[PDB]
Amino acid sequence: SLAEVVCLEMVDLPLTDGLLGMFLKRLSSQLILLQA
Amino acid sequence: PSLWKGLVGIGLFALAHAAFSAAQHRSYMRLTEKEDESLPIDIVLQTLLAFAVTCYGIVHIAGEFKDMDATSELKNKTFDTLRNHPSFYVFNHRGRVLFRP
Repeated sequence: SLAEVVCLEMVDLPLTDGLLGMFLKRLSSQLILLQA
Repeated sequence: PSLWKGLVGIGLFALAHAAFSAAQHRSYMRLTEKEDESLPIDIVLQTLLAFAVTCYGIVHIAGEFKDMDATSELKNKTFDTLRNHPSFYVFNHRGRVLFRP
C-alpha cells in the first residue's frame, strides 16, 4: 500500500518567592543528579 | 592567617556549583524553549556572593605590601653583621684553639 503515498509528515519523538526554598530544591536536585 | 587560603577554595567551589546550576538551567531552557531568557535570582545571587567572597579572600591572599624607602629593613642591621665579609673569612682565630679541634 505504501507504494502510493499521498501526504506524510515528520513528528518529533517524545522527550526522554523566598530564596531559601529555591536553594533547597536546587540542592535537592543536585543530590538527585549526583545519585543518578 | 592561613585560613584565608582555605576560604578561596570554597569560593571557587561555590562558583562551581553555580556553574552546574546554570548549566542545568540552560538545559531547562534547552528543554523548555520558552521566552524566559532569564537566570533564576537565587542562582545569580549565589554566583555574585561567591564572586564577592572569593575576591575578598584573594585580597587577603595577595600578601602584604612593602615600603619603598630603602632605609626600612636596614634600620635593624647592626654593624656586627655587615663587617663579616663571608668570602674573606679567616680561620686563624681563637675559636679553633679554644674549641675542640
